[PDB]
Amino acid sequence: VLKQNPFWWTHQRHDGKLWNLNNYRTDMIQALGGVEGILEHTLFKGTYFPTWEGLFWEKASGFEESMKWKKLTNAQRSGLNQIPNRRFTLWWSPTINRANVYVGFQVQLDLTGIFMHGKIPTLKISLIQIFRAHLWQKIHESIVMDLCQVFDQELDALEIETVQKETIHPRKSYKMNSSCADILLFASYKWNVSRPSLLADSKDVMDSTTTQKYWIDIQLRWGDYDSHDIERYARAKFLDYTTDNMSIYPSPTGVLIAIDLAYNLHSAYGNWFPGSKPLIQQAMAKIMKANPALYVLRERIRKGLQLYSSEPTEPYLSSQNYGELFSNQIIWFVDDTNVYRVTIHKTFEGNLTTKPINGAIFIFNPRTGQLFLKIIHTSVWAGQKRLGQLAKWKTAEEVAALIRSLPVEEQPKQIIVTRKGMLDPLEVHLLDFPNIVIKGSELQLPFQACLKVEKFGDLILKATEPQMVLFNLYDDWLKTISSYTAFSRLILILRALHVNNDRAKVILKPDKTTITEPHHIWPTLTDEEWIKVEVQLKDLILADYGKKNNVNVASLTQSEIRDIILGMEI
Amino acid sequence: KPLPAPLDGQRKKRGGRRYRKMKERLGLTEIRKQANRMSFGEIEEDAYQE
Amino acid sequence: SYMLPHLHNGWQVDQAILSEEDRVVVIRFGHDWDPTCMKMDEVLYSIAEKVKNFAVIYLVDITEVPDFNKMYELYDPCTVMFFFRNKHIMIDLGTGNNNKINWAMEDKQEMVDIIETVYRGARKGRGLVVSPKDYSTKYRY
Amino acid sequence: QRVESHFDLELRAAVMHDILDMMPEGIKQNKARTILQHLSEAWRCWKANIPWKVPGLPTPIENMILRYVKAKADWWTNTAHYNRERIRRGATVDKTVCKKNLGRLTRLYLKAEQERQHNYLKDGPYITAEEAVAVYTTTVHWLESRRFSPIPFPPLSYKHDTKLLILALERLKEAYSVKSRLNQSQREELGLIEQAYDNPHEALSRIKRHLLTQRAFKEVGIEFMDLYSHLVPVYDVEPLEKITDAYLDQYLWYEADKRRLFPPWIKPADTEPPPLLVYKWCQGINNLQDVWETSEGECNVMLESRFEKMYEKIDLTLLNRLLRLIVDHNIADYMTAKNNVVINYKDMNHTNSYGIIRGLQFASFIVQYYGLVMDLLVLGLHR
Amino acid sequence: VDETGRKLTPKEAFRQLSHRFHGKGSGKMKTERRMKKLDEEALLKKMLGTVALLQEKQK
Amino acid sequence: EVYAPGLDIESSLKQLAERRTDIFGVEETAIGKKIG
Amino acid sequence: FLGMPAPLGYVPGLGRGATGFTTRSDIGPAKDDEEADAIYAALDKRMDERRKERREQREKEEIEKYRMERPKIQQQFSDLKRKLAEVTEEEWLSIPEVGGELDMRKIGQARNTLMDMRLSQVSDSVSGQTVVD
RNA sequence: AGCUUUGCGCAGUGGCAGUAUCGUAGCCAAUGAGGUCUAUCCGAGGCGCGAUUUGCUAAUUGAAAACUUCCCAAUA
RNA sequence: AAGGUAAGUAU
RNA sequence: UUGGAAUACAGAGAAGAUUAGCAUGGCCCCUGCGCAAGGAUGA
Repeated sequence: VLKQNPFWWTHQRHDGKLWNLNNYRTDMIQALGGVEGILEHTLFKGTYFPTWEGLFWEKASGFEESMKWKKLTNAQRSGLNQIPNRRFTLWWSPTINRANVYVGFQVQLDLTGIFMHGKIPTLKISLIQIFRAHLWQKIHESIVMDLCQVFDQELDALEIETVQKETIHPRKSYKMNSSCADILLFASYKWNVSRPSLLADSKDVMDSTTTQKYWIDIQLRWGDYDSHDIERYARAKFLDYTTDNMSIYPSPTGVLIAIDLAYNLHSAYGNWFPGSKPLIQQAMAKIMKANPALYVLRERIRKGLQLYSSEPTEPYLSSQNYGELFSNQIIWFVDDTNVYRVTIHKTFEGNLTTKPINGAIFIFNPRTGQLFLKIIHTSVWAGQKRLGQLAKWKTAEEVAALIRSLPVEEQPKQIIVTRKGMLDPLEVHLLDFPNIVIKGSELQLPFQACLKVEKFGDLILKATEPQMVLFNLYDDWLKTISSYTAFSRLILILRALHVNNDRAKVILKPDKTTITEPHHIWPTLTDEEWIKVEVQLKDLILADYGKKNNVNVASLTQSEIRDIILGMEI
Repeated sequence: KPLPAPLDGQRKKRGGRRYRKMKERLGLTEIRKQANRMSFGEIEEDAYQE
Repeated sequence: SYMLPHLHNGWQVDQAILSEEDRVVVIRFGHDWDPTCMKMDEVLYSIAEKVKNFAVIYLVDITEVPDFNKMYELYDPCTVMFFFRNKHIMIDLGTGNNNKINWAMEDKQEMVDIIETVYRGARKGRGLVVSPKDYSTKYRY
Repeated sequence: QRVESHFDLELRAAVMHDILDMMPEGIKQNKARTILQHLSEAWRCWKANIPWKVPGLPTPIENMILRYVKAKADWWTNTAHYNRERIRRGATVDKTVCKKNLGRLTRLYLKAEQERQHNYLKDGPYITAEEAVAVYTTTVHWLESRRFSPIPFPPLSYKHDTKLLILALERLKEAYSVKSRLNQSQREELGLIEQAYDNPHEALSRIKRHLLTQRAFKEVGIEFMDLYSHLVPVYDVEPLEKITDAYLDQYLWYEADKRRLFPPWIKPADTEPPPLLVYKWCQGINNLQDVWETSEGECNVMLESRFEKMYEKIDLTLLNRLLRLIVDHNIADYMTAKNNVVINYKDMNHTNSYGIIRGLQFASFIVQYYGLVMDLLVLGLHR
Repeated sequence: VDETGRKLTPKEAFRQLSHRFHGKGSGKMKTERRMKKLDEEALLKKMLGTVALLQEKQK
Repeated sequence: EVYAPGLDIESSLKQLAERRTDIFGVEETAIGKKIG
Repeated sequence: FLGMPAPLGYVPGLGRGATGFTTRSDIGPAKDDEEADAIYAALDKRMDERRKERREQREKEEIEKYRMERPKIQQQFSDLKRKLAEVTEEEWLSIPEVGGELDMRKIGQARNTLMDMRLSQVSDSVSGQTVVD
């Protein structure tokens, strides 16, 4: 091998991992100050989501795939390789842009309020990407507009006569000193204000001063690993700005608010309106929770640092979904085994001919009032020496093709397929349609009814045509008044057919059985009379439950039987 | 044999089925399956498992 | 052996730089008899064949053309000014003077990458561009 | 960094000026530039160590070119070894400078090995007459005392024949399986490995056919890794030849272990890692009866050394004879023929006849066996 | 609150912010695409198999 | 071609020899010596 | 545009329309004056003449000593360039622009044959000698 | 008169179309390309080089994804 | 000392 | 619908991007059109 092998003393997986290095990671992380202590200087607090666990960090981004595919040049290769460095250096911005670290002349960006010590090209370029298009002015305008709207909404109890804003200079958003006041509020006659303090305080003596005006200032600041003390910063900034000749405030009484973007921490300091202090605290919390520009900045940070939001858990359960199936706008289910089903011959001496039957997946959609018959050629469905995994891979392409042909609105909003193993390739196929979603189906539709039914069994042979076919819904569903219970009536007969096809036909009423219409593959149902026939079909499952399971036939509850009919149990 | 001039990349004027066939034939479909995402929590492997 | 084109007259270099179209004009100021400048000229000669399509190298002598010595502060050997598109580009490579490369490149491939990055930046229209390899350190260790 | 560049520029400029003095630039202008081309050609003709003859050029011009190239080669070798000494001493060097020094050292070593092989061919094998015969007699007497059945040709039926192929496929895959990407040659090797894994019987039949029929191999490339104190060789062989040699080495190792063909005292043993080997060595030293009281009336000597002439000081006739005495003659002949192949480089190719390709998959077995030969010779039959 | 009064997504809110800030909105083609998307969403909220079933009824 | 013609190359080599007297001229005066 | 004359009457710096690359102050320069410069240069030369002769003599001696150890580059082929002009005119004109001792291996072959014969003869004593087929 | 064999170009469907293919102003040519099976021999080009049309339309990111008037005081 | 000039656009 | 207001500008890509589908072309099976042409049968 042209590369040096440090582990030439012994081979891995041959002499075993002699050195146990597991406690070292825990000892190092806890001795550094714990997980929270380490993350305190890593811009983690800059993301509102509490992704302490379950967060995904993208080691390789889409640009990496593009560079790998495009066969980039030397300079392009170096630029692509210099991506992770920029990534974690932005991720380590607080502890790497301190004041004690990298002493020298302070410098701020072109149009923002981030001070950087020492020119760091990676941090500089990352910051100007994150704060592109006057993002600081945009977030300042967003916060001032939110404050104005909140004050106007509750102007009754606050005795607010006028709530306006001055002709703020455009550069006064990121300025070091708030020379121009942000929000002015004039009351009717008088306004009692207490001594300046922080929002954590509780005591108040409004007789300290009486003024007819009030000012509110928003301080957009970027906290470092050592200057992230919002309360101390709020106090110092209020003292400096309020007591200064350069700063011009129309009113001597007011409160200055501060937002640490990197810390994402809200604070305020100064006087308060009578009874507005909890109101202002709640308003600041609510705005900082779902501010538009703040949310955009958080999304920009998440993308730039390649920290993907922790993936949500799909409702793999379907017991509630089965009851709410009619509530879903679009839903469909497809049986993976049906597409890969291969009829097998029988011979005493000759080898069994497990030839493929057809490419149809026996797809169904009770909420859509119809079914999908993705009929394909048997040879196309399963080629020579084709493994089950190969058939599943080809079925995924056809599964996405059916969604591609269908309109986005008509396409199933939730693809509830009980085949969890086949769900992931379907979910991977579902990535071609981001609008649509795929949810696990705890309830399993008895697709074996189509194989058991001769009419659909003949359709399975009739599905040998490579072209797609149209599978009409059962006439029993149309006959039933309730479309929500139409599937349940069909599933109850279908589930008994899967357990016992021959017994199901006897259990099913001949009047309901001989009610087949040209508009439906399966016959109709005589409303309540079918339920009596389906009771025997239910009794067939109950007889199976009574004989096999310890619980008697009568002991099998209808609620459990309905779940068993829909296959809710694993 | 002078090296080609690195002109700025020009995207396909119109994505064709034959162009899509080449994209189907050659692309990053298999690489996209392998997710490079890493959990924030520590993995069970050692520090330098490689 | 310093067979690259050389500007006998100062004004000739001016019009040669002016007579450019979709190409980068690397004017290497200095003297051929200098040893470090000889190494730089050898590196430029090696690069010239590979990147002649868009990169043209046109040497000049400070003694022959001293009028441009004070124009861009030409007071060091091996100086290189990527005067492209009739615009003196800002090539930043971790150095104080981000408009002048005044030392022979260690490897030819590095110079080729630098010149193609300069071409890309000039074609994009930006007057400044950074280098993939910072030269604040010589990687001596 | 200009001194070497300064001298190279001085050489080329002086030669060009001398040519322009001799060549009448007042009459002919273009061809002089083309003259420089031959210069470079001559230079690379010296670097590749390939013949360079240009009958079109005048004889005095050829003499001037020869003088230029001899001066350049002397200076180039001098600066190459000087920079190598600077790097190995501890002086700080740059990446490009280190790569250039490594390339120059590779070229110099390739040349040196070329005249070494030529000198071995002209002067003949250095194994003294009847001396290699005496060594072989001692070896065969020791083997007869051991009285072991020699390894035969690969039988049609084997206990775990497919297992050896699986292990060899895994070993070859481990070279670049974890790598993000593989070269075109590496891609072809991976495809060949996958094909061999898919059809074990066809691959085994092909390997046996190559063993019993094929005796001429392709050009194995030779690169050098710089450990900053020396250059260690790495050899890229043909993927089919590589897999056949891997299976051959695995089969030889299994058959030798199954018949105790190698004594335990050989230091590299799979049972104990090197540190365990050292500690067992110390415990065995302490286990001697007169290990430490000997200082009362005797002495103890501990000698550790290395055979400096192992790679490029062997005669393949003795290897042939010993291997035929230790294994089936066809397999031994194939192994020795693989040890006598053509070595390629960036622009230099030669033939190895005295040396042994360390990159051969079975080179470990032959090196261990020959070291056993020296061990038996030095230690003595009774000992 | 937008013109229709529906609760906008934060992306749409920031889009409105920037459009107000620069003093101008999107282009004509972008507006046509946006209104087409809005019409599609409205049509989807208000909700074709009946026609298919009626056609399949005939042999 | 990119490279200068033969006359320009000869002139450049003559200038280099005249300026750098270390390896050219009657005597080696200095690197930048006008007269060797 | 190499090989073209420069039209006089125009300043190359101003006509091209360039901007002063002020890299750093105190790094560039940025008749009575002529007479003063001459006087100051004369004073500097007078000051420097205190040690010029001995230093020049020592430098010349050192250079002469260095030349004997290793001469100039063109010195190693002065004879060659002296004999270079002996080539005919038609010789370099047709320069292509495109780019006794017996078989010493016989002794090695004889030695190898002798060694092989000796080994084959010694193989007789190998009772357990084996072959393949 | 019907019918059939076959190829080019065009028309239609189907099919493959990154071990898929043409381009060549290069090069060996039915006067014999090029063979390692057949060397009184097979008979087609050999193997380099240059690379993998045009048109419709969606969708995504971004503040803006480019088709020839704003705003202000009051009003008609 | 420094290794810390964003470029662009007409005035 | 009047009238006018309309250092500075803008700012890390805007020297308008990214991704994707269908048809055609080319290739080739079948068939058709145009068309060279021979072969035999029947009244």
